[PDB]
Amino acid sequence: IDRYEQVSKDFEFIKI
Amino acid sequence: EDVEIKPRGYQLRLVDHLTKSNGIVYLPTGSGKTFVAILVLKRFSQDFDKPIESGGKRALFMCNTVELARQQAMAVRRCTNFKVGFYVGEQGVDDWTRGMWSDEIKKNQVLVGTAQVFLDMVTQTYVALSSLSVVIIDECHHGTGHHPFREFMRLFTIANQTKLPRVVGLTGVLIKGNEITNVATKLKELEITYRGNIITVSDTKEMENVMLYATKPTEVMVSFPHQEQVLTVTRLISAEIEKFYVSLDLMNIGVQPIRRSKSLQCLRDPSKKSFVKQLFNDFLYQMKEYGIYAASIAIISLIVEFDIKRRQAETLSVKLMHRTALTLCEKIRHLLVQKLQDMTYDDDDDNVNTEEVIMNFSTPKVQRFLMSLKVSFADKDPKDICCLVFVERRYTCKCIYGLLLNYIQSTPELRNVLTPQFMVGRNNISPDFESVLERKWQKSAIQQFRDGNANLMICSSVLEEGIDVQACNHVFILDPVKTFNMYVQSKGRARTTEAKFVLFTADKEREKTIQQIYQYRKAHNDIAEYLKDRVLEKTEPELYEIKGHFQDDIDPFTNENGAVLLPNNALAILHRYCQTIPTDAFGFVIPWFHVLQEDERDRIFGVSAKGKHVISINMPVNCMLRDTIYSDPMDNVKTAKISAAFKACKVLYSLGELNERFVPKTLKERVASIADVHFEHWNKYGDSVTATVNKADKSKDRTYKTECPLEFYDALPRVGEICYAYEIFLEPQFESCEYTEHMYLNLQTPRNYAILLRNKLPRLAEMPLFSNQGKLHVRVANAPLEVIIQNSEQLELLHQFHGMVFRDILKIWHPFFVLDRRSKENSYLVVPLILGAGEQKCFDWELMTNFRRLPQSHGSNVQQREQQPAPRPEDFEGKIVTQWYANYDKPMLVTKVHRELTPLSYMEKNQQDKTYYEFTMSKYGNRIGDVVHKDKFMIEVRDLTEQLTFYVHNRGKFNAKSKAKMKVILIPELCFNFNFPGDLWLKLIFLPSILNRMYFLLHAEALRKRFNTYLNLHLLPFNGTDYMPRPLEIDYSLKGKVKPLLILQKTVSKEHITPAEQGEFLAAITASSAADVFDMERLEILGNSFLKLSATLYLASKYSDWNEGTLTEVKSKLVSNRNLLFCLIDADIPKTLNTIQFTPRYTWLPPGISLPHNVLALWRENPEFAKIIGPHNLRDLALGDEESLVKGNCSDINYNRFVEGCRANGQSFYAGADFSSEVNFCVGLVTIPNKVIADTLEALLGVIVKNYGLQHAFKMLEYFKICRADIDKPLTQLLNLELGGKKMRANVNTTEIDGFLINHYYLEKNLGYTFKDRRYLLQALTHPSYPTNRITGSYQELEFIGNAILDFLISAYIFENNTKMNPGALTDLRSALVNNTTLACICVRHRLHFFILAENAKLSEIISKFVNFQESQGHRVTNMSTNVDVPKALGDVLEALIAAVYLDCRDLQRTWEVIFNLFEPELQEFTRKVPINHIRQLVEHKHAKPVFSSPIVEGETVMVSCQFTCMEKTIKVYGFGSNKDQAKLSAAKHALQQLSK
RNA sequence: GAGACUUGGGCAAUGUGACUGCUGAUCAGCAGUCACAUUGCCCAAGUCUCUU
RNA sequence: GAGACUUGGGCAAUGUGACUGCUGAUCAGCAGUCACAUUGCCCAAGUCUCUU
Ligand SMILES: Nc1ncnc2c1ncn2[C@@H]1O[C@H](COP(=O)(O)OP(=O)(O)O)[C@@H](O)[C@H]1O
Ligand SMILES: [Mg+2]
Ligand SMILES: [Mg+2]
Ligand SMILES: [Mg+2]
Repeated sequence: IDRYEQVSKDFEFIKI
Repeated sequence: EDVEIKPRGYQLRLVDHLTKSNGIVYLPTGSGKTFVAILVLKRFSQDFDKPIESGGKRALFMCNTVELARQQAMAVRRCTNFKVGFYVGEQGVDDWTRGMWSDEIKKNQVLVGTAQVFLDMVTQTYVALSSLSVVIIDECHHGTGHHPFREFMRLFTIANQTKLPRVVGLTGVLIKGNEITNVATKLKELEITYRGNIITVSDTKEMENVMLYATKPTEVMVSFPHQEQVLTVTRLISAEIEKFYVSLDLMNIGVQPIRRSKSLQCLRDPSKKSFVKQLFNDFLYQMKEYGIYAASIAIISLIVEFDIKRRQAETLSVKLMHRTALTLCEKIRHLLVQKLQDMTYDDDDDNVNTEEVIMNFSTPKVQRFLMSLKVSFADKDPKDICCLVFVERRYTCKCIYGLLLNYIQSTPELRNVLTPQFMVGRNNISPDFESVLERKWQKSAIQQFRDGNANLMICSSVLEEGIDVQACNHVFILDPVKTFNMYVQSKGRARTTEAKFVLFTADKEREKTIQQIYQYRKAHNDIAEYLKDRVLEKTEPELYEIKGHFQDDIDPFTNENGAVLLPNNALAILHRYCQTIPTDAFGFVIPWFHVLQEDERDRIFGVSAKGKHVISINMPVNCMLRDTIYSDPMDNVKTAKISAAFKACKVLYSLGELNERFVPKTLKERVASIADVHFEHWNKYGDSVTATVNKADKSKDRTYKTECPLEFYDALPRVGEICYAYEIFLEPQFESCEYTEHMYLNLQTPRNYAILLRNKLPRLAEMPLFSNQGKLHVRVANAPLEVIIQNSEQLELLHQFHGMVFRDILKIWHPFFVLDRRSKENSYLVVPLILGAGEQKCFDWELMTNFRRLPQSHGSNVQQREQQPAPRPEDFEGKIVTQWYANYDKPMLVTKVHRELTPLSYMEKNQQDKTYYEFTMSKYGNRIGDVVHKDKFMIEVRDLTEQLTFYVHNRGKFNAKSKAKMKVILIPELCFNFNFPGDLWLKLIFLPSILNRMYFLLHAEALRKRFNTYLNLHLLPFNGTDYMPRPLEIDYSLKGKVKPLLILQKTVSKEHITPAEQGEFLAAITASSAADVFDMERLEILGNSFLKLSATLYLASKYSDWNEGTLTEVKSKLVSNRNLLFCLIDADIPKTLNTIQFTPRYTWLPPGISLPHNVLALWRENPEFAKIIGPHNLRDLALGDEESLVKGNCSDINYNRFVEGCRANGQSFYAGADFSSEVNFCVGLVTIPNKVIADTLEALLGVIVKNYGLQHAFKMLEYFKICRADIDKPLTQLLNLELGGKKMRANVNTTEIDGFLINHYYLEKNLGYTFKDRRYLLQALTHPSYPTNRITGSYQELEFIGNAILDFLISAYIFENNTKMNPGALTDLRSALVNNTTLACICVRHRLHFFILAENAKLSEIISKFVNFQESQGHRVTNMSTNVDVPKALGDVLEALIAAVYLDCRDLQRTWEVIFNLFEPELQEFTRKVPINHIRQLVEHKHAKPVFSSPIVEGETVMVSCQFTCMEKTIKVYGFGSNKDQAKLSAAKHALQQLSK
């Protein structure tokens, strides 16, 4: 693997 | 604190229910349960101040951790009126006694401390359990299993089951663990533990207003991908890491103790090998989990911690492995940064580049963490941010912190707002990254967070429980939640309103995470269901519950006084007791545990214990019992182990080894190992090792008697013996001038006075005698003239002549004296000798047959003078005359005869144009009618001196006596004439000064013979010897290669032993008070220096298994003046010392004359009249001439007089008056102080060492029973006295030396002494702080002996090379030359600071700044700018290194050569002005007196201010420094510079 | 050659002050090495009852 | 897999004890020596008595 896989900036602080 | 302490809506009924019975409260954190505990204390505050023995009580506050102990201590101090005891281990509690505990209980009405401290307090029964009114239990959810809470609670059953203390349980979370299913099965465990019901607030809804202080935060969660993708470099480094793991498994470190698994399964690697494996495992775990950029800081952490471990390593084997590990971690860092730099080619915006590389190389989870933080804060105000972040591991915390600083710095939006921090549990990791361990930050991170300095807090599980923190506004749980209690308390750390709880979870593990969280929610909702559904009933009668709960384990043991041993506590006490044994080189101080094999169980206990494990306990090789003890059959290995430990404890106590406290016993004394063999002779004098005197000058001045010399006892001649006559020669030294005509001519005359002896006399050297005209040299005849008393009447006439000589010609007499012929103490005769047949001189019987009664001067009338025949001119030449008309009876010496002069004489300077006849008629014509014989004869006369003690050197000056003196002429018939010749009179004046040197010269000869006989010197120069005359002690104030030392040159050779001159011994005899031209004080210093060196070397050789502290504290008493006094008293020397000033007129008893014998008897044999008779009574014994010159005793009237003298003293104000001061010389007593006697002891030592060398001196020191001989071999030379061991020598072979000696030849290039054994050098350069001290030692033992070596060498050199310097400057010069600062300058000049091995914070730079100061100042010896601290180590390094040089060859000449090569400039610079201490110099000023203020602790430095009246101005100056003794010198340094005006 | 006498100078024996070279005890602060004890946790393996 | 239980590696937290190291302050002991206030001894300069 040359480099990590970037993650999406947006998400949600979903209630648990 | 405040009056707003009114209770909440629940605590009143809470404490009301607590009063009825034991209770446990379950309320969430931040609800003031500590306050309701204080309220309980208030309710139970009835009987506190009363003592326990009178029925009083107290309380006990149980704790969990020392930090929480301090927190609760502050909480109870702020709002209570009682006294609280803060009890924590590792201080006090393990050293306190029952008295201290009881006294603290008397004052302290309540106590706080950790669990085990109270366990030891109660089980050992310092105080009875019933003495506590209530017991307060914090974190009661821990009260299960083998935790100390349960162990303490166990004591209640075995104790008195009446009037028990109350127990209260407090916990934010009731259950610890994951067995949350059927929580009713868990609650009742803690319920029966304290046998009290659980209670919770019923009105939760109404008190949720107060619960708003602990508001439930919102619960959100962040889901991140967990894709299994890893980079290439990780696989590159993993193979090398496992290669290093193998290589470490192949390391060759020294032996290590037994280490294996918990259940005693297969062996485990030693700690020093497995610690690095554990560290690398955790590093790899972090690298895999959090990302490459995380490892980029983790690797720096590994570097900085491996450097610490390398610095702290003792054995050299560990250092190589740690250096290899450090190089490996350096490679890892290099490759990580290589990856970083291979990336980041996209952009040149360094801030944006750093932020983007952090975003990229971060794992998706940490990326989500970063941007969740970014969106949560978004550049809000710093005060709005206050939160806790919880991760799992400590190195995780450190690495997360290290990456967060860089992330924050890479973002301007968070740069000014975020201030992260981290702290962890007990495994205290260094809170720094880029520096070695040198930090001292007293304020812990919790205090920093409480101050508001930090806003974001990273922490491990350390902060989950107990510690009280501000109600933080956020909670981010980076690592997965795994336990119920931790989740409950972490959600309780967002105590404030509007708080946010953020949990980071994996995408592929999100479903199980939400399932687990839901299960935790159900459990937390169901915890209160047991109490809500509980049937309303008490918790009391079920004692069987408690009995079954605690009887499951192993039963305890108890004995008298209530001391109870906890079986679960047996391992700790066994390990502590077995750790007190004297270990071998690698002896093991722990019991060895070995589980028996399968079929050995029946071998010991039978087939009944097939499944029940049995283990043996093996005692150490030095235990009280060398056997082994086996465990009872138990169902598991751990219970078997604890049972074996308990049985071992029981047997050890039943054998009496362990005391009632069960603590291991101690040691009493060590110094008394030698205090019995060295100081045993004090007891017969009333003294002991532990006895000292400090009052009334007791044991400081002691009354002693004197004995006549061995050659004067029984010396009185008798009839029919060969008597020996020694004539006296008086050689004039002064030139023959007009003033010195008579004292020269009449002193060179053949006529002399001699001494008749029945004994022999040695050859006595010439001594000087100072009279008014000058100095006289006196020598005694070597060969006596043999004469025989051929008639009793001849002896009687000689003795009468002696008596009348002393009675009249010198007037040295007293009324109560009696002519002595019976007593033999200093009894002899003096007799003139004249030419009778040839050159040999016989008795001048003409004198003795005439001068039985001296011619009594009387007045002559004109009728008598008319009948008186005309005197011839020869009748007065050389005769003695005196004037009878005058009232003066003083004798007058005839100087010049007048054959050519008439009474009508010529002119004179005063009576110009006057004759002597006219002058005498005018002056004394009242008592002369007329001169009937008025023709052809007058006399020219000169008077003679009256002084007798002709000892003072300068009395004979003539500079101002050179002036004109009158010429005196008398008329003969008016002056009475004596037939005695003034020729003999002039010599007979000097007699008492001759006798009081003959006395002590004979004493000195006796001592010289004794000290030449004991040391078996009977060689050629000691029987046919000729004694050099008396020397003058001028310093008595009465007006490149090396030169080898003369003090030691007479140790390896015998030709250089100079014969011990009798003058040296006589100097050693005479004290200062006698005031002669010679004294003992100069030899004093050398003698004391040799005594110090010998004592230190002897002790350091006999006791090579002792520390220098004990050596010093024993050689103190060995060399103390109290020891020397008693030693020399045992030597019975004091009978031969010269102290008194020789007052002849009053105290010097005549030899052949003494007071009456009956007086001696009844005044010396009677204790009741010992010192009651005073001199006033004695002087009244004016006995008759026949009663004092023939009869020899007192008459009846005189008898009554001197027997009532004491009674009259007892009936007058003379009662109680001292009659011993110079009025007890009749019995020969003398009062001498201790300082004199001790000084003569080492003065004899100095004489012996000077004339006979070091070896003979040390051999003689054996004679004084100070240096006790060894039984195996009596004693050896001062050199070759084999000393050394495990503290004077390095305990490593030659291979390990170079690893501690990086450079040796460079030290050699200056020192000049090629060491043949570098172990001494290494031990000399090893500082105590250096890690090897625990196994090899420190340079302390070497500095102790090098101190004495340098001291004595310098003292001897300054003694021998400077012959006319008093000790006032000798000690000053040596102290200046042995001062620590100049030693430091010597060290830095020769550059020994390079090789010195030490590891300490301040020592690291003190040496560098001092050497920089010296180099800037050009190596200027201070004997100074900005009060720079002197590195006192360097001087101690030289002190130890000189000894190291000495021991390598055991020769002192080589050491002196090296020392001279070292000190050559210093011994040429100091001799000029001998610089003194600057404080001393300031106090030396006449009126500019100093006064120094108190020490000031205003900061890390200290200072003192001084005042001096310079130019009569009340000036004030101040100085700063590290210590008071440093500023004081610098304060004086500024002040003395101020005197430069 | 002595005495009386004054001023000053110098030396030795008691009470205070202070320096040098060894040290010890106590208190406080900081720091290191090592052993052992308790709670809870996941991971891997194994035994038995037990569901399949 | 559940339950009972064991073993091994690992994690977090808590605590006891031993050992020595560094620093600052306080107290006291040992040896050498010096400066300021008390008696005795010897001198410098000068006065008087006594002795020609
Ligand atoms: N009745 C009260 N009177 C005074 N102060 C209170 C009262 N109740 C709570 N407090 C304060 O609220 C804070 C609660 O924190 P803490 O005592 O740690 O809670 P808990 O004791 O429940 O763990 C304490 O600092 C306490 O001073
Ligand atoms: Mg709290
Ligand atoms: Mg002395
Ligand atoms: Mg020293």
